Amino acid sequence: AIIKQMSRYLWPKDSWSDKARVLLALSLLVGGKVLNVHVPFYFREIIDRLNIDVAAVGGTVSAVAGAVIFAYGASRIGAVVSQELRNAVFSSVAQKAIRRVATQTFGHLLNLDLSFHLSKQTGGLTRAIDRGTKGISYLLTSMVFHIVPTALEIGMVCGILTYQFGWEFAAITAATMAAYTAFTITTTAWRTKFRRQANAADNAASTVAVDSLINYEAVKYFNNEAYEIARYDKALQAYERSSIKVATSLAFLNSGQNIIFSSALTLMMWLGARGVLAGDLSVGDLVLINQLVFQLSVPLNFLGSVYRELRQSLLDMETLFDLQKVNVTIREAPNAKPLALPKGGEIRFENVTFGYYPDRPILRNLSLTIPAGKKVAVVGPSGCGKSTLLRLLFRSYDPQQGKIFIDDQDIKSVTLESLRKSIGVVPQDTPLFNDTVELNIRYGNVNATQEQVIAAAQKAHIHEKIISWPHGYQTRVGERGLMISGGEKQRLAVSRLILKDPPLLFFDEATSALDTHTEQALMANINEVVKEKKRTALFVAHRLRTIYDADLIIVLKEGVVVEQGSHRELMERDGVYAEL
Amino acid sequence: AIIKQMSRYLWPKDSWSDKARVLLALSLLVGGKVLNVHVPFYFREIIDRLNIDVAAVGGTVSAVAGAVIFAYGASRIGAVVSQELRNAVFSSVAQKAIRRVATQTFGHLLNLDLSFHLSKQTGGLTRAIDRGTKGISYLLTSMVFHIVPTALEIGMVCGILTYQFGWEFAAITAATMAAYTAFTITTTAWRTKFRRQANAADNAASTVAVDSLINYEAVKYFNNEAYEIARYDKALQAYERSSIKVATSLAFLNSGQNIIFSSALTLMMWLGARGVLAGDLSVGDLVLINQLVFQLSVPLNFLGSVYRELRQSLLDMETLFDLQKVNVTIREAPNAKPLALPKGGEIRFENVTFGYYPDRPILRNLSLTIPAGKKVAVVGPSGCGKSTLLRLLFRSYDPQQGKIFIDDQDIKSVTLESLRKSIGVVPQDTPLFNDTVELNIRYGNVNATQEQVIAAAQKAHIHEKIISWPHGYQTRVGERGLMISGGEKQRLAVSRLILKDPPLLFFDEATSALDTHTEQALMANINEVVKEKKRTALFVAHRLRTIYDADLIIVLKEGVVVEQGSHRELMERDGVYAEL
Repeated sequence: AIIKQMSRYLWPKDSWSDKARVLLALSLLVGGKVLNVHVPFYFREIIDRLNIDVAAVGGTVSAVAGAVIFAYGASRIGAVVSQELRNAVFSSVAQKAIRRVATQTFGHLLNLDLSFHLSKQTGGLTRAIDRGTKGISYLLTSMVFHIVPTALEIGMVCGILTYQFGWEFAAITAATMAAYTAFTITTTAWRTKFRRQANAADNAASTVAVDSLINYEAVKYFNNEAYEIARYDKALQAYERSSIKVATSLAFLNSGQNIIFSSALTLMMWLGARGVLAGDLSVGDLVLINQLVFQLSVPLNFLGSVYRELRQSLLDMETLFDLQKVNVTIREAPNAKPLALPKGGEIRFENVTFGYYPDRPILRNLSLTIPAGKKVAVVGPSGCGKSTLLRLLFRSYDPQQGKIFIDDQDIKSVTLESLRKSIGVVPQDTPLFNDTVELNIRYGNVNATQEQVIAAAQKAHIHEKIISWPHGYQTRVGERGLMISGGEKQRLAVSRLILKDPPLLFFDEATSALDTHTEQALMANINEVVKEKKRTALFVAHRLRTIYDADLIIVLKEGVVVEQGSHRELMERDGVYAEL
Repeated sequence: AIIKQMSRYLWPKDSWSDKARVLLALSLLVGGKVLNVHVPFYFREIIDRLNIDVAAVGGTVSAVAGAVIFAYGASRIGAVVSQELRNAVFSSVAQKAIRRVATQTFGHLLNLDLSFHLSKQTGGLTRAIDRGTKGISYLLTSMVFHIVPTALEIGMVCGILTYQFGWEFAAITAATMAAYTAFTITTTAWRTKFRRQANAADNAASTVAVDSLINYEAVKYFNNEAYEIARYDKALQAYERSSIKVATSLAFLNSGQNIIFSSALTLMMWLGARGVLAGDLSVGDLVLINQLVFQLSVPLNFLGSVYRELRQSLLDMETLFDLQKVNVTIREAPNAKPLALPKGGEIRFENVTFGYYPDRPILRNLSLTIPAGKKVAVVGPSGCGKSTLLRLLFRSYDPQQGKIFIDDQDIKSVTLESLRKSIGVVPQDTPLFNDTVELNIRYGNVNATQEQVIAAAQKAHIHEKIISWPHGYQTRVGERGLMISGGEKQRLAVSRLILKDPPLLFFDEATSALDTHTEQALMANINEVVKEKKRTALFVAHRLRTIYDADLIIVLKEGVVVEQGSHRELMERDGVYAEL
């Protein structure tokens, strides 16, 4: 369709060295097929040069026919070396084009907003990348390795047999190619029934075996071992009756292909023999005809798998380039200015309503104000949407109506990357990369040096903990690494937040693990990293007891701002710490 | 080794029709190779019959060379049809021999005692069966499909070229075959490094992709999308530098193979050309030499996979026939008599000590007596070994010292199948086959009819429950079926016990699900199936409250029989129902 020219006319043609390698691959393709059709010409030159009066004019080899013997051998060697060099060169080209496609699509996927990554089963995007790149691999691979060389050689053989022997040799060669391809495609589409039935019956017999070996006690308690042997034997009989059809249909495929092609070679033998006894041809031309058509029979092993797998690969290519056409719903404003970093960072909310699936809102005409340079908390019941303040103010979601101000300009008018540089985040469930502790601390600022990571782990009080690990700060940590508690994960996220050093800071349920003393220590250490450096910290916790010492408290009751105050005057609401 | 003659000389030679099919396969093998070497003989007969004075003695085709043209075509067709018919016939033979091997080994595995099935990771025996049968399949398949036809054709080609042209053509053909096989084996063993490295680098790049798409929020919070694109690009570059080595080494393999074989064909061309100008040969004999050696080049695609995979298949065959040499530790006594079924069934224990891993015993010099025709329970703390009374009295384990009597003869002297027919079992965790409810009830006596299953489900009061299921008593039940509570599983086991109808009955923790009313109903229904039919029932429960109404109670305190009695006089021990 249009997908083939979407791939082939953009990625294999981008620079000079890649275009030079594509031209090298095409020149090796045509040179290989030229040498391949020169092999039978030199073999008939051997035959017709040695078909002389031996006792009269035949002197010696390397004066009668040595040049064409060496040319037959060299053309044979060069015709396969050019195929293999063409395959190596175009595998290089296809792998580079696939790398550029996958890199661009992955960069686009990371550039899409959060709602796409929540509306997709994770790990399925990687499956789409992998199947799409294998689809591009298979379509370029079986178009340059198999289909184009075969069609070029069919064209050259029909042209040669037309030019030297007549149109009917090309007619029989083209009809042979058509009938061989039609037979192979049709009966290979027929054989997949038998292959899938044999796989299903094999799995059925193996499941009878494992279902009778799981239940071994129940087999022995009721004396049904002979019955289960009979069940296994019946399942294996039904397996072998399908493997019979697999091997029988493979026999039919192979013998039908060679019956077609041997009928071709015998008919062309008869027509060449008619030509030789008419004086037109010679006995070398018989072997020219036979070897040209037979050399067409050699590379046609691809034709079994091709017709299903280019369809599958075009589907996978369609999914990959459909991923590349997803647009982002959050638009950076044109001529957006990075601004208000040197200003005293205040965050102002005006009449914003937000909701996932906007028929039900989560925030209901909310308006708050974070004063500049101060530490402010917002609290509420577990489920009131205070976790949906990050995503609206980090601008991974957009407010449906309303405006957000950071030092008196809109966050929909600042450059998005500057806004995300200004905000610092300690999330709820801190995710750990399957990599070292050193990378999971250096992720706050990847250009920072080693002793900066040392000082940042020192500031969060985890240096003794990572020296206490066996490999030191090189420890394999994460899902497939050394498993740790959630408190150390939170403190790792804190150390990342020192390494970013942003102006504005969020701590959205930063203290939400199990043990209360751990979150008291966490609140303590984030309190010394908040103070004395003008970090306009914002806090979210469902436990107002843990954020009791804040400079300013705002409450959120069902999407509205209700009251503001201090510890004791706002401790009066429910959810008290009396049951703790 | 000895494994090859252990397989090939027993299972392919068992009956007349199988031996007739093996002889048919061997005759098709030799006939196919005879026709294959007659193809170039007829082609040189075409060449030498048309190499006449055309204007003088050449009359017409089908009087000069028509017979050998048709014989060339027919020999070509027959030489591939005989290969395909040989492959179909021997695939039939190999599948039947594999079915007999797997059936015998599965019957042996069910005939092994319980300790083997506990000392084996379940589902690994099925893996041993499957890998061993695929090993037998691959060794017979690549010995009759590939290796024996190739070695036979090499022998026939070297014999023909010796008989007609001289010993040096056979020397060059054998050296060609040796060098081609050595090169293909060596460089295919070399290429697996590159294939495995490319697979590892592909998996590394895909895991970088999924590890950066799992953590998408953390990527966006710290502005490291360009860093993760760079990480993905580095991983894909390290993948393509290994796929370069895969395709380059494949190019080296294919071009080296054809350089070897084209050097052979050119050298034999030179020697035949030397022969033609000496008067010995003719110009058809050139094509005889060329086509014989080239037809040796055709079927050698097997040689890549063969050397590793026969080693793997011999290992799998070794595991399968090692499974078949496991002996049973419980020996049926010679001249054992089935006896004491018509006697009033009493079970007598005398001074038996048992222990799993016999350095620690579980039963400590125990001796009890079950009176004939009565309902007797044994109880103790959870872990005292009352669950190890079944396995000692069903004789799935043997007592280390002591003797067991069923109506005054040893259970080590009765025929084992008669003993297991006499005992009836309701186990602790009743296992359900992944099949119908009707099979899971008919498993008590597989020869019983439908309305017997109806009456047995009626006797256990589950008929309303199975009619209440959607498919009726044909319901798919088990692990992959309609999941049910453990009480219905226990009541299913009860219905199996009606369908067996044994003389002696066990109910080892038959009532051990969650809900107490369910086990009270279970105890009630098994009490009506115990009474009024002289079933010498034995009971095990950790809850003595649920077996409080027994005719006789024996207690077990740490492997000894301590006291016997009734409900209130033995209710005095701990674990009372006061906390229930």
